[PDB]
Amino acid sequence: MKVLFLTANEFEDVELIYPYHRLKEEGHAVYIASFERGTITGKHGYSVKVDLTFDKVNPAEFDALVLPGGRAPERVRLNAKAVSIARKMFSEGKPVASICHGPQILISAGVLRGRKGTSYPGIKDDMINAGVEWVDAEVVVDGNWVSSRVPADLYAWMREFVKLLK
Amino acid sequence: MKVLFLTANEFEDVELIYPYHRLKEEGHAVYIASFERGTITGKHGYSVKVDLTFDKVNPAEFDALVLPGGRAPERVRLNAKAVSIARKMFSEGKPVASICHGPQILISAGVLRGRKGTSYPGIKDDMINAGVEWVDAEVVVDGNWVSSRVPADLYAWMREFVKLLK
Amino acid sequence: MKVLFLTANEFEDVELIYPYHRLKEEGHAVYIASFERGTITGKHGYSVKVDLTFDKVNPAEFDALVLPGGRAPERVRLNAKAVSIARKMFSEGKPVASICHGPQILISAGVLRGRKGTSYPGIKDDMINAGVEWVDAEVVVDGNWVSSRVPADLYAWMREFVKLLK
Amino acid sequence: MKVLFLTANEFEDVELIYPYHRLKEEGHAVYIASFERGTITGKHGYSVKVDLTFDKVNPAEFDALVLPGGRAPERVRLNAKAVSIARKMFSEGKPVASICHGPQILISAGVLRGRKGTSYPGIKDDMINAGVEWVDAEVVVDGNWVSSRVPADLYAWMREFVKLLK
Amino acid sequence: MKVLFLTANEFEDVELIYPYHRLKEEGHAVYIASFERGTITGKHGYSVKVDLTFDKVNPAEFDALVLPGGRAPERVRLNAKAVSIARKMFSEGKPVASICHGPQILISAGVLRGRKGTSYPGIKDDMINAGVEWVDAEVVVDGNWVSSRVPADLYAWMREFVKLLK
Amino acid sequence: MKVLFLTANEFEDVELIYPYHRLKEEGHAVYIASFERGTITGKHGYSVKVDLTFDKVNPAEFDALVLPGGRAPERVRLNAKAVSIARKMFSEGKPVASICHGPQILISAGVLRGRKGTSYPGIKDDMINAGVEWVDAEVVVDGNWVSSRVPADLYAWMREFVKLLK
Repeated sequence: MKVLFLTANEFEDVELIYPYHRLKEEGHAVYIASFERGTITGKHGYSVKVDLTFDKVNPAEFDALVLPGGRAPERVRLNAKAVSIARKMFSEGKPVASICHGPQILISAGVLRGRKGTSYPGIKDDMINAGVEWVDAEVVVDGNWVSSRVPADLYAWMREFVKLLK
Repeated sequence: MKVLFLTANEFEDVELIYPYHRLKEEGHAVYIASFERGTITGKHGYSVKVDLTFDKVNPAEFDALVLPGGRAPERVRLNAKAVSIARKMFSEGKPVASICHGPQILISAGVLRGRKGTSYPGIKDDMINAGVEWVDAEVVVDGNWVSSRVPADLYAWMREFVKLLK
Repeated sequence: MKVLFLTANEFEDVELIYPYHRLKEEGHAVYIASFERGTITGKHGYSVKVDLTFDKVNPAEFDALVLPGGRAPERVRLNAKAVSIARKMFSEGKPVASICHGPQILISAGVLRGRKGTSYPGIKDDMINAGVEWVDAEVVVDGNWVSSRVPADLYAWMREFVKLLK
Repeated sequence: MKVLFLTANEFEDVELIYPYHRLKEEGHAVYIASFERGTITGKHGYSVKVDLTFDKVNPAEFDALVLPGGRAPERVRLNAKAVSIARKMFSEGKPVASICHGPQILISAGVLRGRKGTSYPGIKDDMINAGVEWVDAEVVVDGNWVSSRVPADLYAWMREFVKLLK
Repeated sequence: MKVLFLTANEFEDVELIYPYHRLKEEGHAVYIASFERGTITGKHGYSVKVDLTFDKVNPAEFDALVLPGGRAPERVRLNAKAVSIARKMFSEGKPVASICHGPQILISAGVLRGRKGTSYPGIKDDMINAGVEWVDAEVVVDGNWVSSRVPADLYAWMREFVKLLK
Repeated sequence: MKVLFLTANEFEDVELIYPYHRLKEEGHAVYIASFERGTITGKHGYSVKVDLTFDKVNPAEFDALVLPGGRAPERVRLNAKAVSIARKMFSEGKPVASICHGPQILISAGVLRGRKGTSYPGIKDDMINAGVEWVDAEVVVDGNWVSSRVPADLYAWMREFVKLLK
């Protein structure tokens, strides 16, 4: 499968790097999309190369979506093209994985009312106001939506997600 | 007047320090409340002393409330006592000043339905979902609630808040 | 009024940002002058844009002068044009505000003989040797010269300087 | 299985965190051993809790061994007990994964003569002088010994190691 | 000889470490005095152990004095016991080496009027107001006083100083 | 004499700066060689200018060689030209000083079999496997080869090296 990541500077480093490698283990192709080509740098100083910009993404060409956390989702969610990608892929029923602040992008896409999931506890009230049935669990599977809360949850986050790509 | 600040580590430094001194200039008493007595440190490394904890605050004893930004509001808003302080003071009509991520504490208080205000743009969708009529202005006055967006609005933010304390 | 700031990289961040906004509140125009156009960054990482260089400043065009601290005054004071600006404005009776290491620029201007003021305590011996009657107070007003010591004096520093601009 | 990590301060953060979670996903128990109980911190600032000290480790009680990289291996390899843990588990045929600087501990254990593997290229000449047949590949499997070079190899590293624990 | 250093946190690292080792090469005993026992840390993060506090120094027991730069001299020069040590040793004619901001301590001792020397150029006007004949040179020898300006001067600074201890 | 340094980014700052100045004191010329012209930066933030790149170095034109430590030796030792510079000067009997990780370049040059010396203890087993008789001492002199372990050894390191250039 082709797996797309939406992110930017100040991503939470391990929430990007862990799924990136865990999905390559399975043989999937992984793509990093951001505002500009070049490199982006995490909160803790790991740098990754950007594969394409939001403007060049055709959502039809990707099979699954990963939304890491950090401070990056508060900037990505103000980009109409990035929010449009997540709206389309989530509403088409493609697998979507989010963790920590990552679902702020789905809040802004307007796709979450009635869905069941989790997030960083610091934004649970915002999830609830977007209509989420919010659950305090290390991983929640709701149809195509796999969500987790914090870096401690990584093992469970990707355990469930990889099942949906098989 | 006795002006109370609700904050914690990783406050945005100038959004705490600027209103602290601007209000001291007017002769008001300023108190920093947080989780624990001691010092708290800002995103940029400035330190300040905590006057009292959230448990020891009696909202009746204070006349106004200031909610600086940074990352601290996402922690504060998870503390039931801190949120109750903000609920009582805001709903009793006492003047409340908020900037950048500050109003996340008011979202969790449940007091923003049908009110008008602003915030850091990265959380404008969460403000709208809480019931806020969201405005892109350097300062917004809506009764007792004075709201601003970013550090560049500091001059206008306190210009309007100072008037409500006369 | 047109208020001029003389500064450079490694300014003490709140000693620039606090008077910048406090004076904007009053409706004054504030200009940052430095060695080169662009941005300058403070000790704690805040950045601000340079409005004009020292070479393009005509002291006749400005009404007041602010000299923040940090490590920048030790560089500024070596620039003959920056020192000449401070000499002319201070000796023409225009209001001048200085804090922490700020008055090092006035020492090099040669205009402090027999004047009364304060500074960061770590340079009080250099103030005395320049001819200053040195006072340990949160703010000192001596004609046109308003002087303070450390960031904890900000509220009193601008309280007194604002009066001279009315 | 019970999986043991030998490490210390200044480990390469993702070379510890990634196998940690990848092996919890399979249901294995994971134990971090270092010099002292408490927490250790990686080169990039992530912190993990130490489960037991080197002195308390009985190699017989553990089924597999992971040696992450960073600078920590140059300090671990000076601790005679830690080197004997590695020596015992490796020579008993138990699965051992090493990456980047990790195999420096195995050099010091004296168990690599005639074996085949890789490492951070910066220490390849030291691997060769310890008797290793050194290969430039993203992962090498030599019996019980799974070796990789750098953080970009993580996906392949644990892909092969996980097979040996089934 | 017994060589005494007066310093504190935020010394310029190489201006302390270079003379420390250069003087041990010759067989002299070197002692670090500061406010408190324990360790002090330079601007660039090197740490050194403090041998004794200002309170325990008997100036008669030391043969020569070294004053490194950094931000530390602005704190040391406010300590009456530290300034007293430098006053006594310099006025008794013992060898004294200073660099960069180091002579701020001698300014405060009141021993420099009529002497010839150099400093960091940023404080040359303060040297002049203390009565120094100020010279722009990599090293100046004036009787017992060897002075230099910046880290680039280290080689010449200690070349001349070691001659005075022979 | 003309003295050559082989190094790169992330050198141990004082292991380069101290021999640099100590050898200028004697009147020797000193040249920094690295991968690219411009500046390189040490682990602690000090910057030095690169005089020439490895490709332009003719070993015949230089009389002595210094190998500082840090992480830079693990990158320099992968550059075939830099290793051949070290190999040529060392085997021609020219004076060579190494400290901490520095001798990793000499391991890769193949010139240490049967020689006597020291290093950072963290790589002593690698020195032993390269054929060195490894000694725990602050300085070792083996013909043209002066070796030390750590920054605390600087005084002794250059004390012995300076003798070989007279």
